[PDB]
Amino acid sequence: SQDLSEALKEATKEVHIRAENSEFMRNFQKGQVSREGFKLVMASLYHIYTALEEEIERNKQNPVYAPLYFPEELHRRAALEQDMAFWYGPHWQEAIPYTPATQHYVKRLHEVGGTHPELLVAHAYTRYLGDLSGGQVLKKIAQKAMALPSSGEGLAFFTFPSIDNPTKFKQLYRARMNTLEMTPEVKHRVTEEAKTAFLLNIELFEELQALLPSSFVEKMKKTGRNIIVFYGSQTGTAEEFANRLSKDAHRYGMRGMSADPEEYDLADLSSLPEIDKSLVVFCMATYGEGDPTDNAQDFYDWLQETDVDLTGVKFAVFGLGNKTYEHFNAMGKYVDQRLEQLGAQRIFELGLGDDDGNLEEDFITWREQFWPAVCEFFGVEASSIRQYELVVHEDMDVAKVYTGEMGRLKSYENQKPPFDAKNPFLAAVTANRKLNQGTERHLMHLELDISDSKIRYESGDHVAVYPANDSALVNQIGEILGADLDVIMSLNNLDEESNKKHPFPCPTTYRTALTYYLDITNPPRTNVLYELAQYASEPSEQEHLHKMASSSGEGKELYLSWVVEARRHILAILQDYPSLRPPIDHLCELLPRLQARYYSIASSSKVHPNSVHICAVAVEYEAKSGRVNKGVATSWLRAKEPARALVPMFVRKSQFRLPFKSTTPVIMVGPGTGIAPFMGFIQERAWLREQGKEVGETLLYYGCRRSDEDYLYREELARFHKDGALTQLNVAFSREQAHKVYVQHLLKRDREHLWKLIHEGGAHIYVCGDARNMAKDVQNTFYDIVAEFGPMEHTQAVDYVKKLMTKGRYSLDVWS
Ligand SMILES: Cc1cc2nc3c(=O)[nH]c(=O)nc-3n(C[C@H](O)[C@H](O)[C@H](O)COP(=O)(O)OP(=O)(O)OC[C@H]3O[C@@H](n4cnc5c(N)ncnc54)[C@H](O)[C@@H]3O)c2cc1C
Ligand code: HEM
Ligand SMILES: Cc1cc2nc3c(=O)[nH]c(=O)nc-3n(C[C@H](O)[C@H](O)[C@H](O)COP(=O)(O)O)c2cc1C
Repeated sequence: SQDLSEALKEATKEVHIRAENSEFMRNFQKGQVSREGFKLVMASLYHIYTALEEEIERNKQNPVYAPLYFPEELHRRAALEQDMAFWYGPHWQEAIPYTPATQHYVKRLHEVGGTHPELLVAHAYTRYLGDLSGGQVLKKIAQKAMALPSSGEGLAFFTFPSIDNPTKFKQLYRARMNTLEMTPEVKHRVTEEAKTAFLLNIELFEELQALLPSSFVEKMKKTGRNIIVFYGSQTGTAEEFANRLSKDAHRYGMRGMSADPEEYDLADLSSLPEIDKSLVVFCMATYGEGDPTDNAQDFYDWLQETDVDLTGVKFAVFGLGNKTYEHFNAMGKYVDQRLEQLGAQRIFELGLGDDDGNLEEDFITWREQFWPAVCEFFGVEASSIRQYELVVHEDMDVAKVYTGEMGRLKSYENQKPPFDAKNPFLAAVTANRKLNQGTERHLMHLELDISDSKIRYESGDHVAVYPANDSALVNQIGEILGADLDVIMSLNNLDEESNKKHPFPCPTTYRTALTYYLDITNPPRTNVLYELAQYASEPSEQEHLHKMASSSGEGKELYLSWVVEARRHILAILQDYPSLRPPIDHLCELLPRLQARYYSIASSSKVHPNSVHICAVAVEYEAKSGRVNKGVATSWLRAKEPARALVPMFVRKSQFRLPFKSTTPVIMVGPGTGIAPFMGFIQERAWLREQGKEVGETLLYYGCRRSDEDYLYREELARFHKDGALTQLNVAFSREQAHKVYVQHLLKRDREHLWKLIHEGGAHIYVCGDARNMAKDVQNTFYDIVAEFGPMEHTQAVDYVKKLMTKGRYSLDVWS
């Protein structure tokens, strides 16, 4: 094609199929990889990436490669050195081999980097994009094939800690490649060089291959079990979840085991009701086009054409899936509905794990709410189960106690670089002023001083902040609970084979854990209610806490209506249920951890290198329980005054980026707080105009209610517009007349100019904000613009916009 990304993909179409169909790669996909061949390919990759990044640094400022210089995100030589130290011992330097094909690849890399840098892209692509695609799965295979530690040792080459979203980063990289200005003959040479790189990898793989040459029901009956957890897994994730679920069966009064439905025939499940209250749980991963895992095939087919009655069987299903597949969790949903229709009764709602989001936390949530449901559906053991042991340190020096820090002891005081999620930097609150002009809601512009923190950031990157719950809430909880909050204590995990030895940094006081470590504002989960049920003296409240710990009957309805809809925090529950008198150590054991909150950076580092600007709306509402609830992070930051008030924060890289060429036009859409990152963009753009660089058009599409209410940055945006930095300033006011006006209408208004920019000027579209379904609205608006002004059918216009998305030109930064 015309654009470099599409042209390279079309050129490598065939050699990619040939590469992934190489004998070694096919054996890798099936999981049949050996440690020796893996060491061989890893050493070869060490040599190859060393040569490649050597030439990259040699040409990191040559215009034929400069847009592709992402050392902090893509480079692999350090991770490959770590993996060589792992796989080849401490003296890996002299032990790793250097195969002839590896030498040929390195020689071609050096030839390119030395006398033909315009072709270097073709190699980088061939490697780096490839590492961001299949590489995410291969690791999950190796972790099981070679059995490596879960810490990722030996697989650091497959880990990109600075790439939060690999798909969006591949979009950005495609955009940077399309930035490369080149003659068509140079483009053809580049495609041929990408073919050459693929062929080098293919023959490397070829050479490396040349250097290699009973009834389960009656068994539970004969072993005394009542819980069995079948798993349908291919890369071990469902195995992990099923084994972790079986381990906790012995820790609730029952006992359970895992099971592979590839060695049993599940027709035996017909004779399962003959066990004194038993449960059958499935952890089913889905693959292909909604097809089951291989081991579950015999299961799946058996589910198809059968109707053997299994009345009395109690079951529960959890599905491992991924939202980006248009067959989401087909296997889990199928097993769930088929088991229901066959005559079994369900105990807990089917879980739908999302690999696109967070599968581990999803499974943790599902299990946390799952166990109390089974408990209160089968009866009770007086809730006689614990997880942490309390140890009170009545005499202890203060330099040994955690006072609120997140990483190492006293890390908040001896602040030493680097700073990240585990060691946040305590930024100084420079400014904290009100952006909102009215009185409906509070919107604030904070400035964090990170002067000597050595922290870098770009416009569009995010800043996360560790807040602290309101101290009045902590004091009230301590009073009503009748417990001393200044008691230095610790909670030690008695499950030895777990690195997680504490529910939060210990030793520390109950007050510190309630202020900085525990979320005491979000609605309580089912598990904490079922565990507090044993501390309710009145039966009219103990039975209420018991019923609110199940998925069936009036229980789930009452839980959703009284705790979820009303949004009652733990203090409100202790108030409305005066019988609850639990110990504070158990409450600390049960309460979830206080999470950090992210915000879009509202400043360009090119004009504010030692400060990070945040634009945030304060969360504060009247809950249906009468009580007024305050957002943790927003109120916490609002309380920060320049009279030194520190904020523990860190910076997470995002793929939201301005175009590399200053001449490229931008179309930013951000109603409300979604203006935050663009406030940075414009600044940088303005700065680029001050440096004498030719800057293209810059269009902003902001949206608010009334011009006198919540017009954010009105004066700054006006100054930007009159200085010429901001080309157009189109604001939609949703409450300034009869019919409301949104930014989609303003886009539809400027359809002709927008199309001319997109088609003739190669513009970049940006969308940001927490506005409801705003994404699809702007998306359909651009669909219609492209369909009309580019003589296109609707289908080809939607494909045009999705292509823009692929080329890294239609970017999103939405939240909720
Ligand atoms: C990448 C990313 C970027 C972000 N950028 C920004 C930004 O630039 N500016 C900004 O302000 N926020 C931004 N956010 C959101 C931010 O992280 C927080 O979610 C938000 O600021 C609230 O934080 P909080 O701790 O004060 O509220 P929390 O203590 O976390 O409570 C929030 C909960 O309160 C509930 N709630 C809120 N209002 C009501 C209501 N009327 N009635 C009933 N329930 C209600 C909701 O269920 C909500 O989930 C971003 C989030 C992400 C993931
Ligand atoms: C295990 C074998 C392999 C598998 C399963 C595999 C799988 C994939 C998949 C699924 C994609 C699409 C990702 C996307 O565009 O969203 C992809 C693209 C790609 N793969 Fe492969 N791949 C394999 C081998 C290789 C090898 C050996 C290389 C080169 C060293 C490579 C280079 C690429 C590149 C560069 C892309 C990006 C193409 C583009 O979008 O322009 N792949 N691969
Ligand atoms: C080839 C392949 C196909 C997949 N297809 C789907 C799918 O169709 N629907 C879905 O929800 N998830 C799909 N996934 C996501 C997996 O279900 C998800 O990664 C799951 O956690 C894997 O479980 P396991 O590692 O235990 O085998 C697919 C994954 C792969 C590698």
